[PDB]
Amino acid sequence: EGREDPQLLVRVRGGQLRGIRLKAPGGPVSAFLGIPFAEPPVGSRRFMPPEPKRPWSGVLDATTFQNVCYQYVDTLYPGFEGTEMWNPNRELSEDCLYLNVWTPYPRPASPTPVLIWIYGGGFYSGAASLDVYDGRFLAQVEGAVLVSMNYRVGTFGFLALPGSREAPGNVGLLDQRLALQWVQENIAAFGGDPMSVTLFGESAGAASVGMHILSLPSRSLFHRAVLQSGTPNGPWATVSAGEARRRATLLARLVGCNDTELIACLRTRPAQDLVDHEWHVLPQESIFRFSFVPVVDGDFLSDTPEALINTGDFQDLQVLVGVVKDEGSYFLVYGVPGFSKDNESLISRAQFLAGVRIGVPQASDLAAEAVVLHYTDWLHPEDPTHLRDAMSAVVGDHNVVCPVAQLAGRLAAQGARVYAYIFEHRASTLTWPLWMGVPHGYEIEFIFGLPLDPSLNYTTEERIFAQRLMKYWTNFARTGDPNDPRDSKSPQWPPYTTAAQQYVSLNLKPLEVRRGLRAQTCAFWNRFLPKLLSA
Repeated sequence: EGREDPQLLVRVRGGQLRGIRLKAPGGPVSAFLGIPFAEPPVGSRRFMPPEPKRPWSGVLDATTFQNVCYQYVDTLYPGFEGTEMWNPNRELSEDCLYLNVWTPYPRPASPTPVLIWIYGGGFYSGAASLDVYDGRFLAQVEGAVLVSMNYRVGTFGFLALPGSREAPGNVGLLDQRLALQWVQENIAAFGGDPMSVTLFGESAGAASVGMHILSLPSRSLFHRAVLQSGTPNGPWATVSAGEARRRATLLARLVGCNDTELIACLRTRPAQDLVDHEWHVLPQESIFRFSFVPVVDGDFLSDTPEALINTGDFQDLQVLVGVVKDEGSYFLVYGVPGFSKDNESLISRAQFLAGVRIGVPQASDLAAEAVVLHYTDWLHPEDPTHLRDAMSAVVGDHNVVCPVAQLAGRLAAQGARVYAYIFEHRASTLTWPLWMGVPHGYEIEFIFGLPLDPSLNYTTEERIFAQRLMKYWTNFARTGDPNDPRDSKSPQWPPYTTAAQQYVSLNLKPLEVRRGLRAQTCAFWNRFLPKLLSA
């Protein structure tokens, strides 16, 4: 050193780091990219829990993003930003357990509240290095310390032979946990306040956050949580041990493979063989289902999330939860016949029935009939436009909106302070068709404040809008309350409650309060469908 920027040199438990000065719109920020937090989970380590990173010597360079965890890459719409922005932007590798830190520049003098981002991607994809997760805006504008980690996805992160020692399951959640511990031990070196840590994630990220809420050893590692468009409860976020055992042994067969022998065989397989086959192990033709997800092991998760939220004590928990306007549309074009991004996707009644079997793969015939009867517009039963929109609402309601409504409810009834939103603004820059509305994932760029970057062609109102969202999020992280304690000229955001069920709309207009998160329809999914299914 001596010739370097003295504000970029930091020591953590594993050694010395050199960060980087980044340009944000309103000034510079500090970035420490690709910090290892675990021993590479490679070779004999594959499928195993993460082991803490052993200290290194010299100054570890932390100026660039590290490898993305080995994963399936979606190639439905090539060169189409719509799906590309989610694709891995660094080299695929099993050596991928690294994390990233953004702080103000120079680093804060007093302890600053920390936000930890946990990306989604169906538990089979995702990376912390994507542009939409860029932490420079929250750090520069709100003065936040923002942390994000890679965790193992797909088989590498979630293949389980429940009970075995070599593939216990949930190791991707354990990766996340190890990084939360790393933050607890090391974040103060950056001016971060270990005693004010807020988790936030979207979709499988949000489900992940929920697992941590529900898993005791994770609870000491954070104080508040934001779940965007995902919950630990619901149809997709977990599988039973039996079902996970099934998929794991099926996949083993598909690649040419006593638990020990089976796992050892799997470990000799190229990463790409596992990826090439992971999608072939699902029990039905479906959308919004994923082969390798968290398992109810009776360890990380001692019971089903459903049980744990019904009987949990959430006294000291502040939670912010929400959905986008059109949770269902995005998935339709991938797996349901008749739907496309390239046309208006007007479907027939026949395709609607077929779509319901795919979107509710676990449904008996009677259950699927109830879904169809509930969602049919009996004044216009054959109308292509309603049917298309109904299909979207079926998928979005079953998978996100109702699980979220259930989660908000159970948590509130049991001590948690809960805030709920519905995000309703469609980005002016959006490359999907109008009929898809505001799809899954497209609020993220606003919360991270990308519209503050002038080169991105957002509208001025979209700039002002992103700034509000950043304040809601950072206020909530600071205090457990989205509301600005001073500015009372702005409408207030009420806690969500079982009694009143209030949540706010997030769009270009000032906050507006509403009551009931699809209450009537969610009574169907949350209270009735279970009973009808088991009978």
